[PDB]
Amino acid sequence: SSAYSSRFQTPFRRRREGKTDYYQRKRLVTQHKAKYNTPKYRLVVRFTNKDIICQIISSTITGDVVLAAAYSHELPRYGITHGLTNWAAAYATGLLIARRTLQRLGLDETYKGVEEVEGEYELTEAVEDGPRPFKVFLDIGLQRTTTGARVFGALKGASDGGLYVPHSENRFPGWDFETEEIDPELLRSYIFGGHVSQYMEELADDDEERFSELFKGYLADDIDADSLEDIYTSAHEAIRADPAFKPTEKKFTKEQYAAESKKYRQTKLSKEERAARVAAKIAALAG
Amino acid sequence: KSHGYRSRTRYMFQRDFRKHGAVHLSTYLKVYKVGDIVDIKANGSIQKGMPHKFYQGKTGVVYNVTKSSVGVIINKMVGNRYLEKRLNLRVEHIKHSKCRQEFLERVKANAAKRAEAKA
Amino acid sequence: NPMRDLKIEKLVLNISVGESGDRLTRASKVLEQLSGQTPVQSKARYTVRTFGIRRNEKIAVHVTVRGPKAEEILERGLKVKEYQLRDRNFSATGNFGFGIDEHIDLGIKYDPSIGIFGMDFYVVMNRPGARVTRRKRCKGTVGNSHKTTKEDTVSWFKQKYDADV
Amino acid sequence: PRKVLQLLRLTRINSGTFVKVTKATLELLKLIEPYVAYGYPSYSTIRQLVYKRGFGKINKQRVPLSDNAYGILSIDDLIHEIITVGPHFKQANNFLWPFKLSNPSGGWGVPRKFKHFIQGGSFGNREEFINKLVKSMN
RNA sequence: GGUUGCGGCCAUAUCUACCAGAAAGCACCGUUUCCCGUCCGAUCAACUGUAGUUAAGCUGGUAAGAGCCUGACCGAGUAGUGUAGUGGGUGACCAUACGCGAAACUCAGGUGCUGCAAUCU
RNA sequence: GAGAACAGAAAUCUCCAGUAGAACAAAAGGGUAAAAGCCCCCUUGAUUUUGAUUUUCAGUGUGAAUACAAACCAUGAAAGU
RNA sequence: AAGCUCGUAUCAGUUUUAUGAGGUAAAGCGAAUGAUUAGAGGUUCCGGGGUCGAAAUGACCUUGACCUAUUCUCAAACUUUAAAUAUGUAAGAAGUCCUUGUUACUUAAUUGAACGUGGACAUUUGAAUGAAGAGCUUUUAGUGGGCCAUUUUUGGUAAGC
Repeated sequence: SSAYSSRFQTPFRRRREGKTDYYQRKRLVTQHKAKYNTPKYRLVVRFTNKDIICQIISSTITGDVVLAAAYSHELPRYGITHGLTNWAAAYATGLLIARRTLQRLGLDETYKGVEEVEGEYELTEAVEDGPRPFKVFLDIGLQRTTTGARVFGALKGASDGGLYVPHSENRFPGWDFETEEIDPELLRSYIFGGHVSQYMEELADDDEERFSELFKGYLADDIDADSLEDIYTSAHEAIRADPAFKPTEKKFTKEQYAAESKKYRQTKLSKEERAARVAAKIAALAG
Repeated sequence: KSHGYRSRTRYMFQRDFRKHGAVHLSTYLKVYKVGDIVDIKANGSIQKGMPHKFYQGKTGVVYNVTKSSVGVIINKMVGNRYLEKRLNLRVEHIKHSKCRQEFLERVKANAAKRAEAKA
Repeated sequence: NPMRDLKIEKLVLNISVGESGDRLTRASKVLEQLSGQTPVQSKARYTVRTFGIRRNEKIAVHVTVRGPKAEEILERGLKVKEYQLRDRNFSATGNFGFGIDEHIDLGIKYDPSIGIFGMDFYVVMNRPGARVTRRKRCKGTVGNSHKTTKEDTVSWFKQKYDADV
Repeated sequence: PRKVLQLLRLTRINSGTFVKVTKATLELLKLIEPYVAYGYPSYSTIRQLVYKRGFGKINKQRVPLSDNAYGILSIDDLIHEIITVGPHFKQANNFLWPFKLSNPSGGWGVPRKFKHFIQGGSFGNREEFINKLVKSMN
């Protein structure tokens, strides 16, 4: 509905799509970056629409690598089946994804060293550290930096026990004005949370039998199922202490196996799966 | 007509063709080496990693690595006598080289012991 | 198909004063209270004859709403203009949009409804596709869906039942 | 092209060395072609051009002087190398202050010389007809 | 097969117009009680767990088509240039010797696409 | 391509769908697009001490500028800067 | 000029292989920019000529006014593309390869960094070619008005300018 021509003069990247190969990457992966050296980084959780990804990656190489994992796409099995993306599964997949979940290094520089996960979980500052690694720096992603909100909460819940991300008071969920602080609020949401209080609301529906395994639902006034299913589960790498893997699953490696006919279309999605593999695809039928 | 510090540079310190902006974040990774031979090559994006003119095109060897982005140095030398001057350039402007015969140092030595047993 | 489509963007309401106060200081109020939302003034990037010899500042109000107050736009659609807008006759596309002229009048004056006088008779069309490429993060070109308003965004100001066809 | 001559080592008018047909040789040769005269030795021309004016940093007595070889000895061996170069060979040619050959002797080389190749003259690389313009000299 | 952070070249890197899309994954999409945010405006921002959708987005295929290719053949051993002459011509210029040696033009096969780590049906 | 009442070539106002043609005080050139441009938020690094560097093919002091060290701050959630 | 210090160390107005740097010659405007030819096609808009024409005349109309696929020729202070000449480096080799040891450095460190011990092989199987060694220290003359040519160019009708 217009033109083209000698439009011979672009282009841009694969972050024509949205990756901030912007001062973004090249300023987390730099410095640290030289002054030394030859290693350093420094991990970031960026949330999907359903699952909450906390891949604890660290820079370099052909292409940046994965110190370990995280991601609460299944903080369910581990004890927390409803509430995916509840801004305490930021606390959760916080410690629980990476942080303590991180890692071998990791659990090792921890589970005895560092650790303090949270040694709390009440509640306030810092919550920093004092020895030492894997000193992972935050690197949100793109998401906007709104005082109190998922991201900058995977932080505050993660390093509430573990890493040295360097997370500062200010934006941590709740508390401001006019000054600090503010102690209680965090203690709250952190402790999944304040959707209990929001589960006050009386009128039409909500969940289901997940509003029957809920409802109480910790209420009462919130201390029976909310901050309990939490408290307990909400202690997952500390209490509940597991891999970050955790149950690797690998049941993944099981589910293929599962595709359900036929080929495919593109067909290479058939065969693909079909066991792990079967024909060509990512082999002799793609990149 | 005047003699300012970027003078004549209009095309030397040029840019690109289409790669007309933003450091290849590779050209930014990579680690120096208090000894490895670097090859200057200025790039207007930056600007300490602009190498004041003459030292353009000239290849030398890293003597400093203040690796905090601060590239290294090297020197080279110049005309009448060669008085070797050193210049502290920046990490975004320099590049590796063709000391790539150490590949044939290897080839040599190794193939030469395999030559010992061979002989 | 035919799975999803049709909705009313926003009600871009705008008067074009041409002074400071206590004049614009009004088109505000008026707007504001026909609005419920507040009043985003308008700049004044620069100068010439008919006054308005000012730097980008003070000379109109923008306040424009949407969504639930949908009908709140056609809340004088049919009404104000007897449900008849730029009609006849070629390609059934009769100036996709609707004429206007300034508005206002009110130090005393009485509420509305119509009244407030002629006004910004548009906030209209331009075909379709998707939903949020006006997004943020991983942005994008809408799909290849629908007709340049016209053969589409006309047959949905034609089922508010009124004149233009 | 001066320093070239200097390093292909021939500092005299009607003088002349011998140099192996290797591209670091050849290349050089050409950078000079204008002003020298790439013959391309014959056998006899080597013999005579050896034995005759050709010899030593000082003259000739076989295995005698010619056995600061020590690869091998014999004026006829300096030849037996030089005129089929290769092997330790041409560190041999490091030896012979070279020439101090005669000015044309018999013939001159047609008309104008000091510019040429084909087209007549000099200044160029005969072969074959590389000897004769040497043949008359030593 | 997708999805996450990626390297790359980043037109050797997109357009543009049509299609088609199982499985999963992201998306669109529900919703304002809190944190938080509107030059107005829950669009954006962010904030909470499934009513409805593949329609877009995305992915890949079609055009051969617009882009750059990548290669080679005429184009081209030219155009230009390193050296040489006591070469040619009023002159302008030009030719010949050895040496380097293009670009545009067109003919073809590509199409943007490789591939890193971790996931995942 | 849309809606115009002092606007109506437009001076100025609000909607929508694509060549970097704009903007970076000032000359010209370089550069620069989630920016290096524009709107907001918060500061005073335009800081102390040195030294080394670079800039006449540079051995001369100067001005300017580059990377460090040690402090002391800003700002960001950060890595950074 | 005076001399040191020691004898293939390594030296070069030089080519050769590997690897960089160049935007001027050329080339280029149915490519950027900025110039300029020429008509074509608008199922195109603002006006000077006409028409059923003649005061919101719909509708076609003739010159300009911007597209759109074309045409013509250009650039010190324009351009994708881009030479030749000249211009950086590197070379066989004190070099790799192996073992570990030092703390102010930063990595979480069996992290490296920088340095050093013990250990295998060098005369070395593309570089060529040349050496009347090579290096080094002092000192103190004259000189600073230059002029020719070939090519490449600036001004200027030109110049034994």
